Amino acid sequence: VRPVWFPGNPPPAHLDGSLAGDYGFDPLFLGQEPQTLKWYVQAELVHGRFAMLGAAGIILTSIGAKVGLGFPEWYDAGKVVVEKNNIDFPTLMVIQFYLMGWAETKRWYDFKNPGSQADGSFLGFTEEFKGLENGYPGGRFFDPMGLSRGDAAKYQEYKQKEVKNGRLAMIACLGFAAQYAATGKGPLDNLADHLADPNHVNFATNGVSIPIA
Amino acid sequence: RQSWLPGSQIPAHLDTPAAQALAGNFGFDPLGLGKDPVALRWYQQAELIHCRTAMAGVAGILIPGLLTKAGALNVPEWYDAGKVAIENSFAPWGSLLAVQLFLCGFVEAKRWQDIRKPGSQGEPGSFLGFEASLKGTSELGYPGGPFDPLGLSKEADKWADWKLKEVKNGRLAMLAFLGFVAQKYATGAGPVDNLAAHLKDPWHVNYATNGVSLPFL
Amino acid sequence: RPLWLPGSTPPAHLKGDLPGDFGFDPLGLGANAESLKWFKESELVHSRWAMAAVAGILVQEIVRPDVFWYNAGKEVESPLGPLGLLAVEFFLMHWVEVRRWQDLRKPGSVDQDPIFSQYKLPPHEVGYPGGVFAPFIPGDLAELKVKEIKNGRLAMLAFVGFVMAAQVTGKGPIAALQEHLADPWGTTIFSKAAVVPGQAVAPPCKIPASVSYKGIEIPTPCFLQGLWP
Amino acid sequence: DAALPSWMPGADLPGYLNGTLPGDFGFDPLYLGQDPVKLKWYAQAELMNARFAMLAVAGILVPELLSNIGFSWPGAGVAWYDAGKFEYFAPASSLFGVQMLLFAWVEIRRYQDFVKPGSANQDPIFTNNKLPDGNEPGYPGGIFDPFGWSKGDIKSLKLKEIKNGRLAMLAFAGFIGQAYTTGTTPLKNLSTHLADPWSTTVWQNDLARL
Repeated sequence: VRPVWFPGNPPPAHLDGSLAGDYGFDPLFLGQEPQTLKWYVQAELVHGRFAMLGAAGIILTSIGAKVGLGFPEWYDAGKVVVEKNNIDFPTLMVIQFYLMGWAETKRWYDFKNPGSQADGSFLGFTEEFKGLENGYPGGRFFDPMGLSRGDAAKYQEYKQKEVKNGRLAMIACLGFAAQYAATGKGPLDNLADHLADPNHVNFATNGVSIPIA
Repeated sequence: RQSWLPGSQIPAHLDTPAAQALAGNFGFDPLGLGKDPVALRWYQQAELIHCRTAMAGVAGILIPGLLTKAGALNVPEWYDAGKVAIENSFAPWGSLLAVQLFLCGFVEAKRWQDIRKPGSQGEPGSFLGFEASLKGTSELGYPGGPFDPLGLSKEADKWADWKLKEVKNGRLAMLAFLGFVAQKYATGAGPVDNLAAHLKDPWHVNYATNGVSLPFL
Repeated sequence: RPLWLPGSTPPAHLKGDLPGDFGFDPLGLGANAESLKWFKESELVHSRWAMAAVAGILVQEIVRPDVFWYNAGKEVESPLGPLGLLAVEFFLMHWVEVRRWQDLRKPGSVDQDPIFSQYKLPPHEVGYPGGVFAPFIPGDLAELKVKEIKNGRLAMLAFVGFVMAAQVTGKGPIAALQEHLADPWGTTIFSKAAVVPGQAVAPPCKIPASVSYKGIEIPTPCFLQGLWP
Repeated sequence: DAALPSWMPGADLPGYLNGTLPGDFGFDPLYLGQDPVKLKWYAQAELMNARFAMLAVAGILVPELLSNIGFSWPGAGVAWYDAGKFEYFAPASSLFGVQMLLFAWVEIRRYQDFVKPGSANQDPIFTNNKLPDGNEPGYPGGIFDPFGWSKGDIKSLKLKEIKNGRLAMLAFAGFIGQAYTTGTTPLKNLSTHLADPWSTTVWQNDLARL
């Protein structure tokens, strides 16, 4: 009925199309168990959201780098910020780990006991941490626009858009890493080199991707 | 139910009515050291003694150290006060420690006997008439008589809250002394000096910059 | 019924009740009742603020053609210090915004005058105070409300255009209008820049990166200059 | 949750403040007065701190105001914070001991009357001298009110007392803050701000020293 990752192949039993972006792609059966699939769903959503933020930041910084704005590349921004501003790298790492630890720990214990964070033990906030579904934490803090509490069809469509954009951003980040390790320049520099000559500037002519070329 | 981890499975032994009667019950026992009720009672006594001892020690370290920063006092550092106090003293540290061990052993033995049998210290004809006052209240570790001269434990409405201010504060004091030791082996200065140095530049003076608390960085 | 797209089906959450309802909500940000109630006040405040700002910029340039509006906060000297002016503005704006916010969350609760117990605002809606705030109302209430929301939307887009034209050309609204009327085929944004797969040219930002205001070097950058076409 | 004046019109104030206490405006975002016994103690603490701060602000402002005019006396040019290192007829330690004993006596009497109202309304030396039977903690009356001013509108007078006390407490905190930042007497800061209020502000003064 619904389209799958491999046309003609029947979708697995653990993938019935209830989740967003369900194409029945699981040849290794890594998510056959329900709890394991739940954990992997939250992991994929977090991965896609982080990948989306990273892809947007990398694209914007490379845009500012191509134009005469002085923006450093994404593979040198850390050194530029730490050396330009008197910022201690271990101190920043510890602060980031503290904030991420608090947020991810609350999220983890909410995954173990759904709705437990809504008891009011954190400054009295209750409905802001009640949670809607697995990997979809609705509330006035995470969703102040209230898009998750109205027009169910639009919400499901946005869920499909979010999972697809997340997978695309993950592939984009992997492409950024491979492009930097193979060509040595930024993603927009590679795009300009390819647009200048697409027949001779690609992965088949970089001299690194195909060793027999 | 207040908990040390919202959503974590609270242990069954910490959910009993007797365990919840203790002050500062937050369901924190990942190692299960309080499963045995006798062990839980003994550890509750140990926690109370540690809380009071840590509070007195941290107070004796922090207040004279804060007065030394100002012109109120000239008390040396806590890690150097022993040598300075024993220099111009009337007895060596060995004789003083011997008298200390004797005097502390007597009262700790009496406290141990009362822990083994509550109210047993009130044996008639055993402490020159003072044995009657040596019997504590119904709760172990909360005696009356010579202790608590102001009698602030007679009002029950605040009693349950009073104990909450004794354990929690004590727990904080227990960590405070720990910091006092760690900082001593990390910066080489006193606690008040470490606090001032951190307040001078918090973004570059902490445990992630001394090179001792983070050797991989 | 007027709509933003003739012959189009308006969204289910828009039934043409609120003023200026033209069935335009592709993202569905107004589907929730509470969100729509808050956004209505936000849109009204934005409308009035933008109308006042556009009128101020126009009168400022017409009366004073030598003072740039973008530089209005820089080349204006007053005996009242900038810190004192900021403190006065912060306190007065904080007071009025607190009263408005309290009326939003709790209607009919701050309509009373604290100094004098005899003055009190009459019952009204949220976002439309009335009473002392509306001494003269010439015309129909609903008609004037629709006119207000339409003029506010136009003023909001006008202020955005003012900012962008002042950042791209460095001229005021009247100056930009005259320059555009002089050479319309070569002074539009399409004539100033174009993007192709082999080249990406954008007009330069006429606003300096830093402004020395009493030796502080206030940064004044062009809004998303890297994304400029 | 009533018609009494509030610190935020329309806000949902806590229900334990029913207006019985003087100066009740339902201001407790931290809910420190939830416990009835704690609130009963905090009322007396607020009243004592209020009257003490009132005496403090009066004793800080009156001598500096009198020194700026033709009135003269021994300690006039000395600041409020510099009065400790002044040459008196006795050392500060002796005065400290005397006031500690006197304050201990009166504070123990007040505490005894606080834990049990009317239990300390009798003069220990002269049995005939006494306070009226109707009394509440924090409001002694009797010889403490020789002019009978409390016989009138006691509610409005109590409201005036608590409001003036809160204002004086804030003023004393401001005195401490101004002394620690500006390092000058309060009336001097007042005159400095009165000469040109646009450039003499806390933001400007703190930004100049940054």
